[PDB]
Amino acid sequence: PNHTIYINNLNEKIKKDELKKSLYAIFSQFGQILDILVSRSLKMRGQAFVIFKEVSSATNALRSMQGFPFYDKPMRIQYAKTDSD
Amino acid sequence: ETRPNHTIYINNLNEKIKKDELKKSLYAIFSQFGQILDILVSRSLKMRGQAFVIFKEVSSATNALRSMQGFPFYDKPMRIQYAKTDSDIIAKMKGTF
Amino acid sequence: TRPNHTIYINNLNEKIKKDELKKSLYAIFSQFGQILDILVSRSLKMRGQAFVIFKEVSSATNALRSMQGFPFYDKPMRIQYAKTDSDIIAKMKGTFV
Amino acid sequence: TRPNHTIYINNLNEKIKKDELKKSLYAIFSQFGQILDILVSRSLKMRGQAFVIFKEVSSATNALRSMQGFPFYDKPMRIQYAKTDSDIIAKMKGT
RNA sequence: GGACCUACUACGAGCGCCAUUGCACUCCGGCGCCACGGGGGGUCC
RNA sequence: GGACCUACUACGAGCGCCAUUGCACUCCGGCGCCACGGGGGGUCC
Ligand SMILES: [Cu+2]
Ligand SMILES: [Cu+2]
Repeated sequence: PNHTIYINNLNEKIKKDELKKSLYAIFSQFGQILDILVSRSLKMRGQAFVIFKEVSSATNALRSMQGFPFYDKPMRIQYAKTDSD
Repeated sequence: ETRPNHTIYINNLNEKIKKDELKKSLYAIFSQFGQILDILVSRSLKMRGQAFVIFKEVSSATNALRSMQGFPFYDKPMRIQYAKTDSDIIAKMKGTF
Repeated sequence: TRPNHTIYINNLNEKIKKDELKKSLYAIFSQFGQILDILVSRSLKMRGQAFVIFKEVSSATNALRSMQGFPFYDKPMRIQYAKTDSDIIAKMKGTFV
Repeated sequence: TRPNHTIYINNLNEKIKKDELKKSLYAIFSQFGQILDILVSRSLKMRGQAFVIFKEVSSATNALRSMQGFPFYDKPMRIQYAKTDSDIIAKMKGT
């Protein structure tokens, strides 16, 4: 149950800056977001981390937006293995 | 109200968002329902918060209205209707895109 | 008519039991907001009718927008705003339960 | 991943009774054609999930096509084609 | 088998809490409470 | 400083292909094509 949530199976064809703002459009409803980091690197291409201020927010986001088709690709959300700053 | 058009009219959108972000962010959510032709956005920030999403088939518009209704988009739940008939083009020609 | 918080649904599948129908309607209309009651007409002359009563008018409007003509039990339901004060007058006269 | 006769639904509202869910799904998916069975298990492994078995794949295709992401009991369902065939389907074909 | 009872028992049903996003078609996650129902026990017809 | 050009250079921005389902919080997978932009290089008013 980390604050940060780990999203993968994202549409890799989307630019990093566009993707960041597109994710904020959906996850802003759940609470205060601090940052959304997206690497378009080979190691972390279809992936993103969304950091919520409260754990209630991250839980509600994982609860609700699981399997949501994002750019026609359904997102796979997990709790992050490690805690964020 | 309206009849099943292939275009849907979205309003009650967050006016604080730039036009470029909104067009692209709407595509992120509504692309799942089918092929999108255009995404038109009210060009007046004073009275913005409106948008048109033009689908190829009416099936896409219908399914989109059912599912994404009341969806919190930028923490504001959007209000989706069927667009009036051939009205998506009227505002495009008249310059509100 | 005028935007009521209650919506009047008719053209319902008559073969369906009252208990199943109420619960199946709740399955679809819960997304639009909080539902107070779901009234179903147990009359033979005035059969195939139902009332879904919402807390907020915003909920009923989105429901009419989206679920209009929705094939429910293979029969497309036809939604209108309830005529003002009809639901209660129906709940009193027992025609709806 | 390929047009199966059954569709696999998950992200269902777990609080709903098995028979209510079975009947509520039939209320929605009967429009697409004749349904053979709707399998529902409220067990830890298979809860929040359902299988809808159609006679024709055309019905199943239209069902995934139309009702995808549809909020059912305020929870939007996520529809897939089933991986395997259903046992009732298998006998028709024999496998 | 009816009617009032009970220093007993959560078995059904019914509420909530936690956990689970899981591809099945040989039951079956874990708690807390419990209207009505069972099981035991007692007093009459 | 304007106008047309380059046996040159993919530095941006923009397209596609193959491969990858990967848990981060300094950084970088491989090709092919390139509108419009820069860098270098010329002929002119
Ligand atoms: Cu007893
Ligand atoms: Cu140059």
